Amino acid sequence: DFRRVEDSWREADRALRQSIIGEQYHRGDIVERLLNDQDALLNTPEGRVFDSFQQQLRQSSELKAMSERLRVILSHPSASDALNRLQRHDLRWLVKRLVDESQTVLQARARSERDVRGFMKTGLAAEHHRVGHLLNEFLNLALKLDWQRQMIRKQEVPLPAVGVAVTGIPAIERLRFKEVDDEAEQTLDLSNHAADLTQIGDDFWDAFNGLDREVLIQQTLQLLAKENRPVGLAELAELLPPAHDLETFAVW
Amino acid sequence: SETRTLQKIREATQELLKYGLLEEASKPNLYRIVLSHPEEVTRILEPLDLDIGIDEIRGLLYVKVRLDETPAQDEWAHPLVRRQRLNLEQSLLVAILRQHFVAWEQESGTGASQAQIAIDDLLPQLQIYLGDPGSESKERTRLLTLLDQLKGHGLVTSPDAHERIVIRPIIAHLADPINLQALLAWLREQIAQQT
Amino acid sequence: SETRTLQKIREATQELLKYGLLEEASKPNLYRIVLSHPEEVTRILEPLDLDIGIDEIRGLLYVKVRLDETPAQDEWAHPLVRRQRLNLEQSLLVAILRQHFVAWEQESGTGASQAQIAIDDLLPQLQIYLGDPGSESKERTRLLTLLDQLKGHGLVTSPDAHERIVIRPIIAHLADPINLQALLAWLREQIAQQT
Amino acid sequence: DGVTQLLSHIEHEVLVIEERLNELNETMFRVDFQPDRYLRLDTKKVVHESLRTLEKAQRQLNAARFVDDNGESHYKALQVLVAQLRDACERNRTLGAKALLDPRFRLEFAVSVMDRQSGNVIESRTGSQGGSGGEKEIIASYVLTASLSYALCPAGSRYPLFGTIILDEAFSRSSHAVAGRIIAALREFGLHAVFITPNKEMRLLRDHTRSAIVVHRRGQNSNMASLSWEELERHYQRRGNA
Amino acid sequence: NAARFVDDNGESHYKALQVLVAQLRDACERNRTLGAKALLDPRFRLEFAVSVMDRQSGNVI
Amino acid sequence: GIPLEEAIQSLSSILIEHVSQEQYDINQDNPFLQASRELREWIKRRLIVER
Amino acid sequence: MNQVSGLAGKESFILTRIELFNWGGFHGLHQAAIHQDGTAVIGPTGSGKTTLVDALMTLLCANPRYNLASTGGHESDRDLISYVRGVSGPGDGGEGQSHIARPGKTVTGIAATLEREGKQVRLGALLWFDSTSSSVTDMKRLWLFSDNPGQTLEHWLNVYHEGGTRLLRQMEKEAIGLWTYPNKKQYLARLRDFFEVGENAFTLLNRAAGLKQLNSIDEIFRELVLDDHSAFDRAAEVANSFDG
Ligand SMILES: Nc1ncnc2c1ncn2[C@@H]1O[C@H](COP(=O)(O)OP(=O)(O)O)[C@@H](O)[C@H]1O
Repeated sequence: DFRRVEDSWREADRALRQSIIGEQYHRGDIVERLLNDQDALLNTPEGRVFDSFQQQLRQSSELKAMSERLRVILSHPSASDALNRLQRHDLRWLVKRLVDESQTVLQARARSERDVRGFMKTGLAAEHHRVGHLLNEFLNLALKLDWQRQMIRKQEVPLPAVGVAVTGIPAIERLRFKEVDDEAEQTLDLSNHAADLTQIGDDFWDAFNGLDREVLIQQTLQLLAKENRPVGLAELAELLPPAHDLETFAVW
Repeated sequence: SETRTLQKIREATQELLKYGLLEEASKPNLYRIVLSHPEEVTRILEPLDLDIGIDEIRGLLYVKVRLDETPAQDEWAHPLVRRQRLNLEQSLLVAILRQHFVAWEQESGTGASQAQIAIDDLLPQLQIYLGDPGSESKERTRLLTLLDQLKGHGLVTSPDAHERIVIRPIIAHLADPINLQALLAWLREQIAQQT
Repeated sequence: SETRTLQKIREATQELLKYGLLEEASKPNLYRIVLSHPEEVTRILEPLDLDIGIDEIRGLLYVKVRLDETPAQDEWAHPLVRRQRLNLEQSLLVAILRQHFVAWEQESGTGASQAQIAIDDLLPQLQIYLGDPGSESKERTRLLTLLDQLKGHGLVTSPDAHERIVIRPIIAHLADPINLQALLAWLREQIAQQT
Repeated sequence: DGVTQLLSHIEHEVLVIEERLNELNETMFRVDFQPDRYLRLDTKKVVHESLRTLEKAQRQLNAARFVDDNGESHYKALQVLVAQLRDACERNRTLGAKALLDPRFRLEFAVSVMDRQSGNVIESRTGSQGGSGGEKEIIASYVLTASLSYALCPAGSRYPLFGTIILDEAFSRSSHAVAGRIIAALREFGLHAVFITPNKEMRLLRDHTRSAIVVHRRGQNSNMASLSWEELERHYQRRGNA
Repeated sequence: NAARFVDDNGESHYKALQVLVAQLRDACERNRTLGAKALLDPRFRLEFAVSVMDRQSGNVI
Repeated sequence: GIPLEEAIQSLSSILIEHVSQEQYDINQDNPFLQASRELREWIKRRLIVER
Repeated sequence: MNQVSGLAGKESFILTRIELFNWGGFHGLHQAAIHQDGTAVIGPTGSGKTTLVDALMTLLCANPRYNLASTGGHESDRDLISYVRGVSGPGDGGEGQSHIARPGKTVTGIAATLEREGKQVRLGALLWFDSTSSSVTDMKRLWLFSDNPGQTLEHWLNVYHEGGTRLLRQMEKEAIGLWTYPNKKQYLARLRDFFEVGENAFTLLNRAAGLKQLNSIDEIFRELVLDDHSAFDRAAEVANSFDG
């Protein structure tokens, strides 16, 4: 129950702060506890049993008494048969860890007591009460607004401006300009050679201009409509000059 | 050969103006400089119509618009204040985050803790008001956009590797009880007017 | 009970900070007030390591980074001002615009007004060095976009109905104009090498 | 925790594929393969001998689980089943091995072209390879297009949100007359297409695209220009005069 | 749903649940009012309608 | 107290080793995120305490 | 004909740009625009065509199959390291150990722009080496997602050169509409959420570039769509466990 004791002090710190926050005459139940140098977190349930446990543990002689007897017992041949390595090791150093755990708890209690004492100072309990109350009022009231309308959601509210930052003054002298260097040369090259297709391979261009059969189709259809007569392939080539030779013919 | 403000002070003021806020947990040195000489800093910022809002409790100095008597209000109209006035959807998230920051602050230790909340935590809270868009991806995108707008206001940080955000202390001074009351009164008038 | 600076001076300084320059042709009221009280504005900007560059001939006020001794720190840094390095195309376009602006100044006397230029005049100049993008449509698109970027930096304006853009007076002050000349010489020398 | 889970997982996967094909048919039913034909899909099941040997082994395992012999018959029956698994695993590319351990190999595939109004199958390619190089390229290019459209469409929506698809030498075995139909089908699915074509087919695509990126190498430096077909022709004319 | 997220030791959640259960009891007491039946009867939350159509012409006739 | 990062890694490794199992719904797309999500489910479940 | 042309770009995101920097054989900065009514990448064989597709497939898939067009059926020859280093294995004649175009410290960036009714979504990726090492683990990555039009690949590279990776993290902090993911797994999940498609959709898109090596309907279906999901590896684990 070492852990259980710490939980109690945490709760006692919780309950103590609530009383300070939730009580309307803070001045009274603050000085009565601040001028004092007692525990201020006296959780008499588990937490005073720990105080008694501390007193017995701190007594010398007996604690060293066990530690010697333990190792005597762990040394017995049957002890290895009873326990195992983990259990044997844990039992052997038992008194050491009890003191460490007892130390661990004691610092925690001292810390929590110091923290709660610090909270009592700065007299912010009143503000927490007023702010906590106001927020619950605002949040419950905001349920009456219509949040599906952008007009409402973008409405301006009268909240003040806190944390105004003056930054980025123009200060015309602030501007600095590119200086000749390797990257500057590279940038010039990229700008010039972009959209510079002269060196582009020839074949790219040839594949660029090929028979566009969509235009050829309509021109042919118009040609047949005008003549409106059965036209052979040879005649069509004569009338319509193919710019790609067999490519046009395959379409026809 | 001429009157020059102390170099420590000039550096502190510039850092204050550059980031808008100075936090002890991040830049403790400049923080103390401004704190040590609040009069000097206030004099520097007076020409700019900006005033410093101190919070020794949280170790947080921030710059706010200074209105002499009644500069037609519209503090957001100040020439040097960038960004745009928070809208209803952002304000709803600010309250949602602020309600998270108040809860963390109640359980606050004695050192820096940097209140954090998982992004997946805010989804159920928002969906109640903005409705169900149809899919988790749609609502997750919606949440990320809102958090991104807020981060411009300095109220949060971009989600980290665990999908967790950090709520900055400036939220405690934005949605403070004074400003919350003003917003609640404005919202109530909006509800009555619509009806 | 305070010593609040003059409202007009505060307005001008905020105007100067937001835009970084003040032009008599544009904001005559704000420009005049700065001239009337140059000492106050320089005092206001001193804590920010900034200063106002007076230029009456062209009727232009600009903010210059008033740094410390900064011994030969050509890589100076200012928290408020972010340094930017333009692209090669943007550099050349600025260089072309810069030389033409000076030519207009010589041809009409110093302090000239509305040193304009025609879009069709810039295209042949860009085509000489940058090369042919591939068509008149592309050449116009490249030139227009570059002008868009420069206008964002405050050196030129958008084109009017007559396809003319006015070089802003700010071009006179460009920190290190020598490198602008050097690039053009390197550019011309390269083209002469090709031909 | 094994064998049975592995076998169930494979059978579950086949069920997913059958569902996916079933829900892919509805997407194709909205697009006409031919002017008024449209295309459908049939799955069918593989009858490979290895699968039948598996079903016998599974039946023996199930019957063995009811024997009261301290897990002796159950162990023996499991031993046969695992041996079958390793045998297939060792020969990880035999048709019998693939059908046993690959979800998309336990069922066949077949395309069927129907009539828009007359629901009777008009031409059922029940595998039935029996097709020219162009015909198969026509079926495959169309089937992929339908698959791509369905995949990019968010659930419950008939319009993909990521409308770009890239084809690299898509058409090489089909005539220019049938290639145009594929481009017609691709567009009607709502998919914006970016084609990578070899030097050939340049006018095949010239009727279905409005611009082209020209990739030319100049030694060890590749360059690209995005020029409209009209601007490309003007470059050719300058070449003809150069 | 909104109250379930408040950090007040289950106070707002309790109040909202109280409102809901009050609605439920109100409906239960008047177990034959149209509102109560719609609230607590599965086959009363939705209407019913018939439509005669054409065997070939799918439009409702 | 085990640092959160180490637990996320240790839990993630275990998740991958049983990706085949259907009962666990372990997704191979990003186990490390699944590992982290699982811990948070048991931190707000009060099994473990994060500090 | 033209009337249907306007549908694209209305209900969907269509690629409308590609930018590269020291990618494959595209030394320096190159930009390519894409038309909303289709576009063709044309040129002499082996100039840059398949490299361009690979640059785009990298931004989309987790393990892209590079050169599925020609190497389909067997393992791809090139990989991410080669594209960053710009090796020229095929192109030889005086090959000095593969002509590693960029052997030293180098940075490569690839950005793709997608638009729909004025909404821009720009994917990106920064891959750089700090030394001469060519092992996979020595390549530093920074995947970028952006919806702000002002976040262009040129800007990202400008940031990287000025202040390296440290400045990049700072830029994201103050930048609106920018997300940067040091690990590609998180970045891909962001893409799925935005486009509302699972990993299978993009993996199929990559396999669509290797459609050349096609055969009977069976091989198109069993090798092109409906990704592997085979259980040849789980069988080995089951067999090994049974051995115990
Ligand atoms: N990562 C690389 N590995 C090998 N060669 C490469 C690589 N990147 C570019 N190259 C070279 O650049 C050219 C790329 O040719 P490419 O256009 O992409 O193939 P394809 O003919 O299918 O269109 C080839 O000559 C190739 O040798």
